[PDB]
Amino acid sequence: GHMTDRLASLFESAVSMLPMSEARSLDLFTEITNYDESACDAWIGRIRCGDTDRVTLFRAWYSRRNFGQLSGSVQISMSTLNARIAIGGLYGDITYPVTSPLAITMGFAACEAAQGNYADAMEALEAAPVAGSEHLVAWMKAVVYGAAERWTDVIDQVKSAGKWPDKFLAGAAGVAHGVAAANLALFTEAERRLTEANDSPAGEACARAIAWYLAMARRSQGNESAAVALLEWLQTTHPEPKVAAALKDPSYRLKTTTAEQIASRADPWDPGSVV
Ligand SMILES: [Sm+3]
Repeated sequence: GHMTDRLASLFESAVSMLPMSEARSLDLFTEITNYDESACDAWIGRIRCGDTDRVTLFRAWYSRRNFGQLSGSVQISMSTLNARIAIGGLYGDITYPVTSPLAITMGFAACEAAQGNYADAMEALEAAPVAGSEHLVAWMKAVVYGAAERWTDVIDQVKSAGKWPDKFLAGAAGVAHGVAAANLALFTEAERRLTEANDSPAGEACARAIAWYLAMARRSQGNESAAVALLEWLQTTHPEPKVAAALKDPSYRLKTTTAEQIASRADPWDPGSVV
């Protein structure tokens, strides 16, 4: 009624304000969600303004049946907001544009995986058909399983990646396959897959995991000068405390597991529970 008109006009203003001031747009999108917690489009607006609080992504997901309703009442396509969400998990820095509820699903699953809410992540992934986007769900499962160190389940999800349309995501999948191999002490396989994935369109987005796991594979095989060369490259290009630490200490090694060990977990989601 009166409130509908008010929220419409706040949304329209928020979108117009985006090139001028994300801070002011945020105030307006937040004013909408304060009055209507179900206003999916305004939760997405908040994400666009740099609000990636886990609750904001949860709310966008929870209100997903309202996607398009508020923006639609002022004739704005949600694609015009140019909101993006994180979907790379541990493998790389990969974002995806929020142009449909699929994006929200993927973002929510990645965020839940990061928080350790794996069943909730999986349940969101399986809540609806994916309608020509099977590879995207497989990718997100690889993210969720990887977060829980379920390396054999990662491989199950990405082993088919040669047949994916999206060559970027097929490349990312090769990184996941290589990381999973390394964590299972399949170091030669890890080196082949990570080297190939490095040539793909995902090589840059996944540069950190690619170099780290190559270095760890080389070190565990005994090839210390290769490991050091990769870690020196990392400290130059993507410096990090654990890279500095690994470069200074040759006993710094990847702790690996096996299919049998993963299967013996009292709780498959908990790498600490190996019986
Ligand atoms: Sm999170």
